[PDB]
Amino acid sequence: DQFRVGLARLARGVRERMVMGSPDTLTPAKLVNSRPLEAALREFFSRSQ
Amino acid sequence: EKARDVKDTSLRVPPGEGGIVVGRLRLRRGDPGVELKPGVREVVRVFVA
Amino acid sequence: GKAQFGGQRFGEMEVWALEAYGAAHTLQEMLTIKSDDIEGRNAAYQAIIKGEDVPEPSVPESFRVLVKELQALALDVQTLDEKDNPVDIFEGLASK
Amino acid sequence: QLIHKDTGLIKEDEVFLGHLPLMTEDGSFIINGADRVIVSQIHRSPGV
Amino acid sequence: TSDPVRQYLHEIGQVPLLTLEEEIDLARKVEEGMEAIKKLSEATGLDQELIREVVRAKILGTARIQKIPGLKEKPDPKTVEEVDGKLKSLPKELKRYLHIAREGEAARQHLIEANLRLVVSIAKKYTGRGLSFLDLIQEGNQGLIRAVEKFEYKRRFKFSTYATWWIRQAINRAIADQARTIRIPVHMVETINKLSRTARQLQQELGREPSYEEIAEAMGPGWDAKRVEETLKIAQEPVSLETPIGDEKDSFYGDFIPDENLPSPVEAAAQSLLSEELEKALSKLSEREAMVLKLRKGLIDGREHTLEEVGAYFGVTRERIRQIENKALRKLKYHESRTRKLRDFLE
Amino acid sequence: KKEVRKVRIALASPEKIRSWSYGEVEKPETINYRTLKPERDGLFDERIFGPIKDYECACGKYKRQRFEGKVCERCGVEVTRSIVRRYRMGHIELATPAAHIWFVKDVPSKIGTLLDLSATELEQVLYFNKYIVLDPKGAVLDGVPVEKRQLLTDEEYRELRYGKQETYP
Amino acid sequence: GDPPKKDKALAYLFGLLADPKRYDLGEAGRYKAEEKLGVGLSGRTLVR
Amino acid sequence: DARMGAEAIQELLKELDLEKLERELLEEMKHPSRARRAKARKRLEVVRAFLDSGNRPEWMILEAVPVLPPDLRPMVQVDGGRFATSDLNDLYRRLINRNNRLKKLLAQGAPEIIIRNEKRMLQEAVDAVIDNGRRGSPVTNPGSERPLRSLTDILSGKQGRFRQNLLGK
Amino acid sequence: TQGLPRVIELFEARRPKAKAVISEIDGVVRIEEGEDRLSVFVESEGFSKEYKLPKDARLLVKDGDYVEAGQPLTRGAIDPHQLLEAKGPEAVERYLVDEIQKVYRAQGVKLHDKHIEIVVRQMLKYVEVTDPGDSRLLEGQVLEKWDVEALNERLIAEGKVPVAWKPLLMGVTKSALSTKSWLSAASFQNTTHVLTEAAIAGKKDELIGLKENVIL
DNA sequence: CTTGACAAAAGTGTTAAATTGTGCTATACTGGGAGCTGTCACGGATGC
DNA sequence: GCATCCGTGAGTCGAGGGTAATAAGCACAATTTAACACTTTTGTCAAG
RNA sequence: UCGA
Ligand SMILES: [Zn+2]
Repeated sequence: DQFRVGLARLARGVRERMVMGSPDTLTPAKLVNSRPLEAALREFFSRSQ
Repeated sequence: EKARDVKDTSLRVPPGEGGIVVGRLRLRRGDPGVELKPGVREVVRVFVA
Repeated sequence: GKAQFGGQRFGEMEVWALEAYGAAHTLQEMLTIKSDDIEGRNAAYQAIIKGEDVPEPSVPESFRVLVKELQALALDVQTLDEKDNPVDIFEGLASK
Repeated sequence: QLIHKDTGLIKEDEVFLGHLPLMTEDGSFIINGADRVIVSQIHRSPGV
Repeated sequence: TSDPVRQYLHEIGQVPLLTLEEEIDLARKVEEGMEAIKKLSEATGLDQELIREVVRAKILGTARIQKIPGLKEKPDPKTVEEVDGKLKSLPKELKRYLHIAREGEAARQHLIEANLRLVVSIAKKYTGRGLSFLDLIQEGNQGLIRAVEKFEYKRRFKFSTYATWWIRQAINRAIADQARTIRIPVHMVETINKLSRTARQLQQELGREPSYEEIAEAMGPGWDAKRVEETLKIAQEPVSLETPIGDEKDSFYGDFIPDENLPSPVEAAAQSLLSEELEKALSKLSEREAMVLKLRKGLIDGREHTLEEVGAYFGVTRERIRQIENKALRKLKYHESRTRKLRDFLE
Repeated sequence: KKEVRKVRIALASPEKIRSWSYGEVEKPETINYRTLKPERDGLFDERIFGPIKDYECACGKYKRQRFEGKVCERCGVEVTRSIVRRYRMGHIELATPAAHIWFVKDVPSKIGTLLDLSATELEQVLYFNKYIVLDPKGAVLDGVPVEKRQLLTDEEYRELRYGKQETYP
Repeated sequence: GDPPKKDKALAYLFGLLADPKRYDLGEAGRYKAEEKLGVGLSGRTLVR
Repeated sequence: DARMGAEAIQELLKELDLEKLERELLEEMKHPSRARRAKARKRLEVVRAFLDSGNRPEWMILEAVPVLPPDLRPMVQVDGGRFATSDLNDLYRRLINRNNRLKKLLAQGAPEIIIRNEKRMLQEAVDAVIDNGRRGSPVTNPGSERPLRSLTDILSGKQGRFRQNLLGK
Repeated sequence: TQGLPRVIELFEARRPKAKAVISEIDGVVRIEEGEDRLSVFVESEGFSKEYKLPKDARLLVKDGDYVEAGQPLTRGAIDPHQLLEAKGPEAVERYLVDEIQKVYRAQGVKLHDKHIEIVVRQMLKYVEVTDPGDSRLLEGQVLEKWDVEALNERLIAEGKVPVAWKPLLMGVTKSALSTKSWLSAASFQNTTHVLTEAAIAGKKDELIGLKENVIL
């Protein structure tokens, strides 16, 4: 339940990442980020009731 | 008596509790396997039983 | 709490109880001398250390804080005496 | 995998996401060094 | 429920966009107005911005512009009206450049308003900063104004470019000047950005977060563990005292913070006792030396007195005062070891 | 020095707030990230609210209780007990005068009850949505002459003041 | 909160139902509501 | 003159004659209509409040905004090298920010639209400092749900300065 | 048993769910219904009126019974304000006290009436102004019993026409929030609301109550 | 208590090295966005 | 007048455990601050 | 989230 919303925040982390830089060659390595997921998981286990 | 620059911040066992020591955990920054929070040199954790 | 090594809180209903007994200086002390009063707890401590009777407090502190807080809302709150004349509770501090 | 629709540029490179806390044998996670636990929840099931 | 954002959205929605024609016409009318001001500066022998603002005073409202700049900026009847009267003395060729000027001035406003629909769309990808929607968009429009005044249509470039470059800046500056509660100057923000950037990169690669060794290694020359750790320490922002606690919604943060900047009730009687017992133990010294001691340590005027000064009013030489306070000091040292009253206060 | 038996609460005029204020805080800063000292015009500024250390002036030219209350010539702080930073208030002068939200959103809205405007319309006005008439000066809309306290809209205002036009393609 | 465009009701109201992301009806919900309504359902959405 | 915003309300309020409205509402109360007498009463009550208090209604639209002393809204570092601060500081900060930017683009002669919008933002910021969440979605620190506690937020409430730091201690 | 919620329903002077109609004047009771709706007329010599009642609700009165003001026609609880405007303040106090003590004694808790009585007096301590006469008061204005009492007292000596008024009963909340001291209501609740009107009127606390002194 | 000779502490002026503030980038970019439910009683302003 | 919407509450002290996260960047003027060369006092010593 |  948290994994999906975090992965959605990352899903839009991909969007604005696609519309800039160099549309020709960008490996998925540059298209993927830690934060919108890892923070979403870190927010859960620590602060969830 | 000159009061030197450095003074005593030492952690003393809080009142209402005390006893022997079964263990001591020493973690100083720059040591292997341990990453200490930025701007902080040492952390010491005593087990009082 | 025990952690901060502080004293107990006097509840609103404890206050009510003290009012019910009609103990004036007990409740007065609870609200001033031993709680938030600036020179209250100090002069008291000195009085006990010197073997005297603790004098009567003046300013609650947090009441004054309440006053200035109100002033932040542009509420003009003045303490009159018996004649409707202003009395400084801030003891010549912010007078300007 | 990164797949270009029109360009037909197919570039597949495995990436990294992050760290996901695992569970012990007794079913207790360890967060910040002090092991914690997740209680079950209850709400009326979906549907009509 | 009266959304502040829909207000602005529909407010900019009232004024339509501008095609090539309208845009070029606008810019040309503007530059024409400004150069008109340039000639009008030679007319009455005045400055550019002077007459330029005097025009505004007659256009974007009359009394209101000079009424609330704040308590003092420029006088309305004095340094303004006389500029109106002084430029009224001029013939056709001159007096017409005035109308040209004000016309260009209006054209500037129309230009800014027409392209506002861009600036709004610029600050939407810029959300999540230390500032909200309108707060960001406005500080972007501030960049739109400068994007206007510096724009040249003669280069045949669509204004949507030159404007966007100034908005993209104005916002990224607006964050540097607001952001965290504590003020962080630009360069610091920059270096921080570079650091986090590197972090994001080598963490994407290595499959885990770096160390101050490797992250400063990838940062180039002069970058060591201690520095990246330092700037990382400065990076964090203060924590609100209204921070909740655990399961309890009632428990706050700041109620856990003690006041050590005010004397504790014990410390009052402490300093009192010291200042008293010291005065008692002081009376066993010669009328001179006892005074000299408290004159030296500042128990009198609250300030240290050099041997020269202590000897100046006593007529004695500095050396004398020195020997005096030494001797007196040890003569105190005799009684103190006996009474053991002041042997306390050892911290 | 006097018994206080009475406490009055009233409205504070802008002049009164000016009187309370030791200065206008302009710079929206707290403290420099290095010095950790109150910024020039910052919300913590010593030059107005008073010194952090008792009797110790900001710059450090005046220190002890000897000279007291006299403002220094460098930083401009006053030499006095550090307690003043508790009781000393500032002010912020607004370019466009704003309203205290209490009287606006109070259940029996005081402005709305006085000026006789519903909270619904007063909301539109105070928050910059719809205009309100001040001395129409012979102005008339839709055959019915417009009067003070009446609300207008975006188009209607510039239509009365700047005129009604029609643009055709 | 915005002018009633025809594509604006197409890209908005579609999400509240047909979008499997912003609308996800639990497997238990889909299944139970499927058997309790005496009918059947394809995805986890309200409409296709 | 259609002028809109809190400034206008300040104008009308400043022009008010309380005595005239007093007598007019007195004669308005004498009306036999069961409705009219009531509303006339309730309005005359506020009018009389202002008359008896001796306070001017135009003060409700505020120019100079009072600022709470540093020790009342403290910022201090705890053990471990952290920093802690009050939300009121951030509120004030955003307020004065919007205010200064306002003055800047105002005296600059920027287009009326942006100016007006900025005025609105100033109003809602002032409100955020006075009573936060009283209108619209409450202002929260970026990333966090928790609303910023303002003056009114501190005064009123279960944990408010009265029920917490006054009526018990 | 109605229990604590009843006690609160009383102390707050709230409208009963079971609320029973009472005769506004002293008439004779005349029961009239064709079978649609139950109607009960109560008619004095020159006056008259009827009460619309559901057929289901059981009444306490018989056709041809001479009754008085405030006397209940139907079974169940009675709206405090209704009998305040029907019989008078005395009967009100009596009813309130007797009902609170009813619940308490029913639960097996013994207490002296004085306690309840003080609160009860605190409830109706406010009055509504009607035809202020020679006084600065306005129609519909609300003020304490003692205040208007003294106003009339002095008005008589001045020869001026006194102030006619009506007793006004209210719950402990609406009572306490209406108190002379602004610090009291500010401490209580509705703070944001209280301080507004307080500051507007510029009201000035004499520190008469003990709680507003507890603040001080 | 004094007189002269001196090390160290503390001063004062100019400068090297950082830190901080400001400006501009011209292909063309022209209206955001996230939603969240299983209260409850009451009192007043507002709308039919 | 009669349905609806907004606003305000709702128990008392404790016990703990506490803190996450930034994708613009570069060139240069403006100060500020650390560096440093040398001056004037200040403190200390020896002998009177 | 437990103690009374
Ligand atoms: Zn100074």
